Amino acid sequence: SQQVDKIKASYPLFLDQDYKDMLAKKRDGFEEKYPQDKIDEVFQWTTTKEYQELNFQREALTVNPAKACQPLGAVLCALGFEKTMPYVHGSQGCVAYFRSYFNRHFREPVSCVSDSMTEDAAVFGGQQNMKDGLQNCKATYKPDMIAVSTTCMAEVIGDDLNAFINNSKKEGFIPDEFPVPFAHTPSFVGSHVTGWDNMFEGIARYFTLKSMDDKVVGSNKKINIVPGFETYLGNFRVIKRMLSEMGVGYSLLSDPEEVLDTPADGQFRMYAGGTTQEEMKDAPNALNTVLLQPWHLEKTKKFVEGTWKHEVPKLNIPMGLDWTDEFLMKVSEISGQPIPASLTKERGRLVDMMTDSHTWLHGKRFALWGDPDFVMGLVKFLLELGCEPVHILCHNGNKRWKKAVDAILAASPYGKNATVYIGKDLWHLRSLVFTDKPDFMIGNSYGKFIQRDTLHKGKEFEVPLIRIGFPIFDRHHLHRSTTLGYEGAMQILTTLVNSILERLDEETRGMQATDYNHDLVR
Amino acid sequence: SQQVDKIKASYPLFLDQDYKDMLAKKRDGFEEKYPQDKIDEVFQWTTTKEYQELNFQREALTVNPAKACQPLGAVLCALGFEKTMPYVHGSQGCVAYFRSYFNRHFREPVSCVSDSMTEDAAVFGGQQNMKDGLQNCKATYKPDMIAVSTTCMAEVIGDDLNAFINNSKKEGFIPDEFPVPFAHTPSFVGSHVTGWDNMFEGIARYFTLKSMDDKVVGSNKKINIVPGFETYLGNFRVIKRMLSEMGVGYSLLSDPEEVLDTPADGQFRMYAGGTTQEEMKDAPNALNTVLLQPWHLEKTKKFVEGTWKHEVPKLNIPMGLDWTDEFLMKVSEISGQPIPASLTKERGRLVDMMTDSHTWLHGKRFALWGDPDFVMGLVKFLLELGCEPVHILCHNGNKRWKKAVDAILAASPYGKNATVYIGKDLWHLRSLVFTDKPDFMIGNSYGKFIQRDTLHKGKEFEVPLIRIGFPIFDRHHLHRSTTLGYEGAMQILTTLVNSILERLDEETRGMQATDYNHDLVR
Amino acid sequence: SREEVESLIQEVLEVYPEKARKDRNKHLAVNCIISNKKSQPGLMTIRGCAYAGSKGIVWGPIKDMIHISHGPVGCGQYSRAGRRNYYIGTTGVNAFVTMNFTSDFQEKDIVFGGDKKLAKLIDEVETLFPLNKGISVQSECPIGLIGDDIESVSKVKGAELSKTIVPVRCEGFRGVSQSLGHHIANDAVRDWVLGKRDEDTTFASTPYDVAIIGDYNIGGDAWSSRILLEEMGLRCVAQWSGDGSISEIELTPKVKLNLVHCYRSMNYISRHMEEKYGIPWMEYNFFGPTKTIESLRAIAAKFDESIQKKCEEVIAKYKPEWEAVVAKYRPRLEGKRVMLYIGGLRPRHVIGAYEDLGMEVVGTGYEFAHNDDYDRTMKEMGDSTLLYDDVTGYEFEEFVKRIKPDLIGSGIKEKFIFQKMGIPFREMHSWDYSGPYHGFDGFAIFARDMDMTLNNPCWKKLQAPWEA
Amino acid sequence: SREEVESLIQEVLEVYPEKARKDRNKHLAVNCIISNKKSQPGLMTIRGCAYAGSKGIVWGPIKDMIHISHGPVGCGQYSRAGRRNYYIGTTGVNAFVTMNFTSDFQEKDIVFGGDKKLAKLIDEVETLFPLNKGISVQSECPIGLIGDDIESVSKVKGAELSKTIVPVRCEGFRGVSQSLGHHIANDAVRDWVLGKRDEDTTFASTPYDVAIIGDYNIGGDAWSSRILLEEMGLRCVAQWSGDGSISEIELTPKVKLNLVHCYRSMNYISRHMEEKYGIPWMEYNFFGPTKTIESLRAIAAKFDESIQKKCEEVIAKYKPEWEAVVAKYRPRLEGKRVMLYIGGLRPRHVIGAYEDLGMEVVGTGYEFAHNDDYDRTMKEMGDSTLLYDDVTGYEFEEFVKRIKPDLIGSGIKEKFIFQKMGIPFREMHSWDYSGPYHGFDGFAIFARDMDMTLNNPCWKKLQAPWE
Ligand code: CLF
Ligand code: CLF
Ligand SMILES: [Ca+2]
Ligand SMILES: [Ca+2]
Repeated sequence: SQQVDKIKASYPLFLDQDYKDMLAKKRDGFEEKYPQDKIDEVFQWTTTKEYQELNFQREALTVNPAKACQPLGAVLCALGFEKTMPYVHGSQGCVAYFRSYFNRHFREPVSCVSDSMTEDAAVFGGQQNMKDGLQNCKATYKPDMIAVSTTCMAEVIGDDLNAFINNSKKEGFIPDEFPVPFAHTPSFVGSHVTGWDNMFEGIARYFTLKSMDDKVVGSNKKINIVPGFETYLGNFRVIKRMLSEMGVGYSLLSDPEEVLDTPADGQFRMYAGGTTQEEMKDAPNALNTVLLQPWHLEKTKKFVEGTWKHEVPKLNIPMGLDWTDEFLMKVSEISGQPIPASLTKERGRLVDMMTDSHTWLHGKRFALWGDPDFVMGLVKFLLELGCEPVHILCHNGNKRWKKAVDAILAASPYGKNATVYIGKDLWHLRSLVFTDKPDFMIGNSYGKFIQRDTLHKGKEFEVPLIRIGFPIFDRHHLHRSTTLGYEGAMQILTTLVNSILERLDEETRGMQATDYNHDLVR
Repeated sequence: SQQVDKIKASYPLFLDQDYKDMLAKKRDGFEEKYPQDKIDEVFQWTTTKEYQELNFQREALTVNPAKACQPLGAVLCALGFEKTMPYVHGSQGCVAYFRSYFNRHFREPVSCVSDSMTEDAAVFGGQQNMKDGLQNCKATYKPDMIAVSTTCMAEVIGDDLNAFINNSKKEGFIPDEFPVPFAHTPSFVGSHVTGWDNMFEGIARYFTLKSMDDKVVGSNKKINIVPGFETYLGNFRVIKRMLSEMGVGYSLLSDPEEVLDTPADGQFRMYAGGTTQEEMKDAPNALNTVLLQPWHLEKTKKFVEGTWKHEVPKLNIPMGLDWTDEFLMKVSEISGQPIPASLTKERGRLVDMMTDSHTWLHGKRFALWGDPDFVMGLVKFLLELGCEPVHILCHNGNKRWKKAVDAILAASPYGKNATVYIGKDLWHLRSLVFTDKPDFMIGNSYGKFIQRDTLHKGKEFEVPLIRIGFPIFDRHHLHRSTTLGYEGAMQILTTLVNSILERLDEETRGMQATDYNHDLVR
Repeated sequence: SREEVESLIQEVLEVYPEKARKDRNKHLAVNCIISNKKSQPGLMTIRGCAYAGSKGIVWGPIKDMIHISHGPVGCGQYSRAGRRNYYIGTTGVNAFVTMNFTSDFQEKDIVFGGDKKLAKLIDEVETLFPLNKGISVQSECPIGLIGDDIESVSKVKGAELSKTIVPVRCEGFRGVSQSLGHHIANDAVRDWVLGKRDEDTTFASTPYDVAIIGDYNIGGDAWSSRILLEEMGLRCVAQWSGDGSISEIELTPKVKLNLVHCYRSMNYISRHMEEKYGIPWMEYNFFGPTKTIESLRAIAAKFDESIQKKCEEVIAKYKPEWEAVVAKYRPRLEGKRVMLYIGGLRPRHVIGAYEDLGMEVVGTGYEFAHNDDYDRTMKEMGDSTLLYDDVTGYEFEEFVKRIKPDLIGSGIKEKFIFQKMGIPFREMHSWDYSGPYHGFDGFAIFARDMDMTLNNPCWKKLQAPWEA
Repeated sequence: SREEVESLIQEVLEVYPEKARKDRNKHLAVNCIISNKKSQPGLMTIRGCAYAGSKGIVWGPIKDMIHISHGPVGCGQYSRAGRRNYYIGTTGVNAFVTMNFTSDFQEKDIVFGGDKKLAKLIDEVETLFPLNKGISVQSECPIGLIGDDIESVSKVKGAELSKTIVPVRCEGFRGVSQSLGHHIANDAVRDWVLGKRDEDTTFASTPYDVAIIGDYNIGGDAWSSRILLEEMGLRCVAQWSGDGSISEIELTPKVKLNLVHCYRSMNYISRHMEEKYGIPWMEYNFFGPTKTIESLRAIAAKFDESIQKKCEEVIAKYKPEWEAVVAKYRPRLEGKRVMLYIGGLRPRHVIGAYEDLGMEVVGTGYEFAHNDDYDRTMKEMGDSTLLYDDVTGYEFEEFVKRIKPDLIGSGIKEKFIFQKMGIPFREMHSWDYSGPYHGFDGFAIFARDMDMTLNNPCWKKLQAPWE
């Protein structure tokens, strides 16, 4: 039933007695469900160190992965270019999912096409799909550039993207001088970040490989910035902000911040802003190229070093205090611009915040996950705050990266109880937060199911989630946030400390029981 | 007892059995405490309509006020001027409290002096205190200006501030050209916001009253901006940023954003930034003067209109969508600058956020409180979001203000269940959140004790606190936030919707009970 | 106007090259239309794949089985908890719906085959999730392409472990959309699950046994339907698929009538059960009061006097509740015009609920519907209204620009486009994280949702006051 | 040092005009000093007022009474829940400590007077807070200047309602600091509360009855102390006034020994009880193991062999706990130099706890101490350390700049100044929202707090690597 003046949605509707009785009847009658006692027993077993040993012995089954597939990153990379249409050569189901995934994270349109390869193309190839696909897309959506990637179907059957695109130009489907960069992006190799790297390099090749004769390193007097797979608008924004403050001439290569943040003003803008083709053509004339996320930009690094002849600086992701200083000092050296008083002050306000909040942060224990660069930056900043990154999980991380993070943990007393996990997933992480319980989790929305499990064991065992990363689907507009630079450090500082203080307030809100510690001033 | 490896603070230390027994014996043996049954009975009674009727009949007793006293505002106002020491003529206990109150909110140093008027000054006046006070402060702390306000002691004994300062200069205790603006700021008249107004007008008068024959309106081509009592750093910063984007020349009169946010870099800075003396002298040459918070800047308006001959625009506080538009369009009218593409875009990104989040915001019921201008701006924006401001409370509000807000409510179907309260405090509001339960409270930290009370009645009756306003003592760095402009609106929106979703997640985190509605995507 | 809509159609198609133009013209119409054909390359389809249809829609909701996304990491991750097929259970112990189980194919698996890995991951599933009552293995694109034999593994491991293991060859290159996945998924249930209790005679039947076929419990829809049927005196033995157990599926052959809500997704198994077990099936509609009442009476007519009396008692019970909803909301939405684009059922099935609030559906269309669906839609839609099968992003935007509806009801890939254009939008897949919309209790939520969005204050604020 | 210190003092004093220079000179000393004198105007004293002392410190913690901030809205608001005097109760029903009750004086009250308003507000309190066990009226600045008689109102209304109503003339203009507020508040308890059960002999006394006088239970400090005394065999009848009830206070004259922690704030009522009731009192110190152990043995010595043996059992019990604390933390804090500025007790009292971690207090000082406090401080501080009474904001910064301490322990008004200077700071009033610091269980918390701040990574990062 419903009272018209207080309509109940699913929750709390189905807590009503008649629904409760109905659902008990359904269960008892037809579900043949294990007794609750047996369910409790198995749940409790899933929280044990015994279960964890079995859990970590897994070599075939993956449960609740902390990664996505290559063409996801290729699309996001492709969106960062001016009036560019990402185009995934292969089956169409992939593109429905890619768009939907980003839709839900950014709460924006995400424009991307497929050439809809079917069963019959498997036996004979997707050449015709390419010809017609490219022609249709250019005519219908009017992009200035089409950036091509692949699904696993197309990769397994072994379609030569280069020839296919060339034959499309040869046969008049698209004009010969219409830019169509490509990249093979197999979803069974690496992860979504790998597709970003592959797509970017493919676009870098397209616009510069054949034109290197007339290029002088440093002639345009700019610095190229490659952001990598990046889902916070504030991060693109802060880098540009800090470089402009320094009076540093720059070129951000792959900038989707405009397309992923168009105004709702009565018209849909398919394309907006982005890195121009002219910027990519001129890029080799830069002083140098800086990779903001070097651990998934290996291929791009080799091309930039090998072809453009830029001596790419060895810089960590600009996250936290030390690595932002390093970033700014390196930029200063390359550009010959001094770090302005404004950025010096901002650094000091970050340090001021760190001294104000250090007592609540000190020794606090975290389980965290995400992509390699994001995770090591968070780990580094956590150490700088005097926090202990107890469980560091990176499903798409490698042996060399793990080495780099273990070294960072080694350089701090706050890394003594920390373990770095590569190749593991959030079901592994579930075990760790039961058996070696931290104070909080820092991760994406899939973590909400881990907090739910911990609460079920008991309130004293509940490990609250702190939502930083990708994807965040169950909160609104967190994609506008910043995690890079002093600004980003400040935002993380604030989230971390206030997460701790909200938790304390909950635990001390009991009248006459625990509210003796329910301080007005903290 | 303690385990040295896991030290316990008060919480949870005193939950140990030996402490729990100790406290039980203390109670039973010596406290002569009312039986728990009687306590529960009286508590339940305090949640009723009957108690509320009694509660609202109060004439003499105030309980948990939502306001502070005049000189607090005068200090904050004085803190906004370049190298100026706020100085409160009267008893010293006041200054200890003013500083501490702001210390706790901004987590910064707050410099302020007293002339330590004692028992004997009640009989013979605070004249000598002023003479020695000014000379001591001038020498010891080396300000370029001293802004004088009063405590209630000094007001009751009727010390003539004007003469006392004139004599201090006459007798040579301070140089006659040393700026010593003053204001009478009686704590028993109005509230802290009134002291801000009084102090500002006093400083305006000081630099301008006897210099007007020289002045020509509009000759410096700037627009004066008076912020009012303002405890969010981002509000000062957003107004300057927006005006800079428009290419509008302006003077922010009282700008404490630098002093309340100095970097931690090895040295303490007592003074930083602020409105210059010469900005204040030159203020009459402005095109016009815009009062950001007009409902507590009445005295100032009369002076700027009466002496400076400015036609102060009738503008609401620039909070929410409509009033930020009206503010910008009025600024464009006065300055002759068009509203730039950047602000137009930012407006549409706010609207875009409103469209993405409207389904969770629709029909949500809020109890809220604070200062007059802040409450009405919040009320306005809530209605723009489709939210219902059910309980609106301004302890330091007036009849004319209430009429204004009642009219705003009436011009919207979302104000239909709203009631505005003036002269009422948080103990009144406590009753209202029991008898006419909203979904959330928006308010300052004192509100946590109301949430604690509601939870004690039951989880189903708990009314969570959303912390917006002054003072916020139990969270860190929220003073850096913004509530004005599109930026501030976007920050409020995000806070509101995620507070709703966080509460929904809490309510749906019950394994096999309510977690059917524990959606990954919301 | 028919003439106006027809000229809208030519104009829009003038952007395409010849190939695409001629094809798309056949998939657009004014009520005569083709469907269930290949999508034209590069035109930004809204369509998913056979995997989305089998795993995402039919199999995924089944709560006490574990469903293996067999292949690379993408598909299983992007589909993880995307559809709100609600269920009661203890996730990770005896229920598994929101989790993502996958073989996470690497290059060694593509080159050597993933058959030994699947066998190993089944052992790992059994060790770590003992209370699972079955496994399904949902093939992603590469499984068939590399020549794997998931049937043998299921046969072997299933016999080894005495457990139901279901191979589903729902690879994403198969078919033209999610629709073939439904069929494959239906056939997989038939072959590996539905006949398990054919020799079993112990189930205590009644004359009023019934099954809800093709209700996936989106936001609790199936629970809001179930409650009415059981108040009418019927016993719902099974819900296929929302909040569904494997044992319920196995008990379904014992029922007296299959109540089909989603025809497109579940008509195949419904045919089979009539052929094999003699069980009759009937389509019904529980969107809004008019269709719910019509449906309750049609269903009750298939039984006896006593059920039909209870039918009228239920209808009389809820009469004041839905009438109070319409009195409140119909005046808020009367005359407003809706455009819809959804999958295979709701483009026609939700029309009556709109009309019950005085709203007009001026356009509708399906992603993956067959001609038998369009036949069914002709009857429900008005004269001269716009029909579009497998609409392109470009077309859909262009149609809305001209038609200028008051409300649009589609999916997540459409939502943020039309919100920027200033047209209220409601997600008609996920119910915009609201619902249920089924039954009498659903209509109340539906009405409240259409009103909150259509009449929201935000929509009058798109144009800047200095932009005029 | 020495000598450098006197050079430091004269250099700092040279900024002042001569009146202040001559006065401030008297309040700075090398371990000779005056105190409890009025503050020089305009020098930014850290001192509060008599109201802060009476309401904020002595009366406010009393949990089952309602305390009225009588006057305008400020004092009551700024002092709401600022001090962490912990208690167990149901706030708003039978306990009221964190709440702000006020007469919210308007100008009509200034002109006409507030006595008719006070009477009406007392009635309103009774109706809305029935379970209150008594009322105090804490006068703010205007009450005495205005010529109000809160005494008459208290007597009349108290007699009418059969309620204890305590008038307290603690106006901020009185005295020179929080200190006179204590005195006024002690005499208030004496005149209106403490003698109520003089005649009542129904309370069954034991030879081991005791009272904790002047522990305000900051972060649970008093509970950390009570547990040890009661383990030792004693019965703590009263806690003045942390987690204190009115009946506890009324029971106090039945005890055998008054255990005074805070001498400054509670020596007056303690001396009264020795005069009137013959109850001996003794100062003790529960900061750190050395001082707590010393204190337990001194207290046990006042009783008999059985209490003295239980003392040694308590000491034996906690020995491995505090020894593990020092083993862990002393090496992390050994040799580090501390400067202190607090109110009237802790500038000397916490020195032992610091020394138990191998830390040196190189300077200390009081806001509002008397000469008898400095007499007691002289002993506890080493030769040539810096003493400062009622220190100015200017002096304190200058002393720290020259002396360069590793840790500063002061209040909220000092905290953020020295953090910006890059010196680790610990709030030694509020315990920086941590604690308790009293007893053996307090020392563990103290130690980990000093360590976490002094050795925090943030202190290495004050200077940018490019300047
Ligand atoms: S049409 Fe479908 S969703 Fe696509 S694979 Fe393909 S079965 Fe799947 Fe999978 S991981 Fe990705 S999204 Fe694929 S390219 Fe592979
Ligand atoms: S020295 Fe003290 S704290 Fe001051 S009044 Fe005065 S009794 Fe109080 Fe009160 S409201 Fe303010 S702070 Fe006063 S000027 Fe009045
Ligand atoms: Ca958006
Ligand atoms: Ca600070």
